[PDB]
Amino acid sequence: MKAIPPKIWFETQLKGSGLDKKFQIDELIETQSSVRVFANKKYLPDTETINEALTKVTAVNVSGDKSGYFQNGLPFPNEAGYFEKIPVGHPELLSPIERLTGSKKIVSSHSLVTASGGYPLTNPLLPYRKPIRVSIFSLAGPSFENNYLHYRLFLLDSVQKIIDSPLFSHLHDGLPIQFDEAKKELGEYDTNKLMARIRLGFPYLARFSSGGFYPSFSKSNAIIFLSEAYFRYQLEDVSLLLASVNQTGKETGKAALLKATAVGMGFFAKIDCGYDIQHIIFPYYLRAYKKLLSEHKFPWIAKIEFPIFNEIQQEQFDSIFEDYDGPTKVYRSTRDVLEFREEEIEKYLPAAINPSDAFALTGNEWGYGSVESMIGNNSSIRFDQVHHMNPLILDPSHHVEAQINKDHGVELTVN
Ligand SMILES: Nc1ncnc2c1ncn2[C@@H]1O[C@H](COP(=O)(O)OP(=O)(O)OC[C@H]2O[C@H](O)[C@H](O)[C@@H]2O)[C@@H](O)[C@H]1O
Repeated sequence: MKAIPPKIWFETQLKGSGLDKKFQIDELIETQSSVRVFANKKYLPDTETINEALTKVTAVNVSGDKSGYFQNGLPFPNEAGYFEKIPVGHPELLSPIERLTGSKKIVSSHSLVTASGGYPLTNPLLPYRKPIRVSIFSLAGPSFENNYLHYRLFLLDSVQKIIDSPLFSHLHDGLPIQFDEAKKELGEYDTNKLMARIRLGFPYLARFSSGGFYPSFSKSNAIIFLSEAYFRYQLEDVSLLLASVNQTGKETGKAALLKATAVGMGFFAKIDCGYDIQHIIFPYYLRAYKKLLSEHKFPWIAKIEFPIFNEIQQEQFDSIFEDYDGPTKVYRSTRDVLEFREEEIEKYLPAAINPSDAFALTGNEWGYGSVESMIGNNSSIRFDQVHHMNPLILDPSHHVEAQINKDHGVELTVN
């Protein structure tokens, strides 16, 4: 098996997919032109930092680095821990920490969309009579699929007994940092105002200092979830997103109908790939929207529709927003992220979150294996948001620097 050149490899998948044949050149000039990269200053300070996060990635990646392909087309090795051991400054690939910081960007494009649906298998693929254009905002939520990404920010266990993470210090300011000190501040109790133990149903989630999770009854090896750190992280992600979408609404003179996909609540929510913690983290994702929308004016966001299909999240959403009277209209649906009506497309900017991967090319899998891959097959995003096809994504002209204040207001600087 011979490594083929990355750009040629990509163009091959495009012809095998039939995506090369779905759009005309005149439109793709427009969609590719509309690409923007909203980067958080604190983590992506330079044009060099940004372009590295956009490019030093695998082509296809699932199961938290267990399976996939590099950009040259070759499969992932069989040595486990390979990607855990990628160092900062590797010639071609992001380290774990660079994957955490590289997550603090949003890549948008006003992309053509030819169908809605296709994932999951129960959600039928529906062609649009005429292709519409949706402003697709790619954001990589926290991943918990392995133990060396956002696990090391938000969980305390006796294997990595304390966090140890500069450049993310602010997330823990006031919060405990060591496991057994964390045990003792909680003492007799399971939750406090900054952290909580995890229970999927009735028993607790614990990790052997071997490595390996098991259901023990909150004894010495019960893991503790750093709730407040996670919420502070979400406020950064959601701040950036609302600002990005607002600024795009303004620049097009239309208010957005934003499809607020449940970023992070699917594959990324399964510790290892078995233990679903979605029911624990989703409230903080919603409260991030609640707090920011209550505290800031977004004249260019008409509505935010939350696609929510799970009974728990539906009741969680109704709880968290019962109280909410911010100006921006908020509501939940069971409508596919990419499905809009004609009336909605005429009145508003159609906007959607692409729940993406900070360590694979935009679109990721080429089947209908995820929300992103589904978007990857129903739109021009693989043309608009992949440097192999659209080098404008590496142009500093197309970058937007974002500063997030202590009030979480965001100042956007073109160049
Ligand atoms: N048709 C749909 N429309 C809108 N929302 C949906 C739909 N289907 C599911 N959801 C909701 O969207 C939520 C998350 O869907 P996921 O695809 O797992 O996104 P992630 O952020 O957890 O994982 C990102 C990784 O997975 C990809 O491979 C990336 O390349 C990354 O590798 C689901 O739980 C549903 O509630």
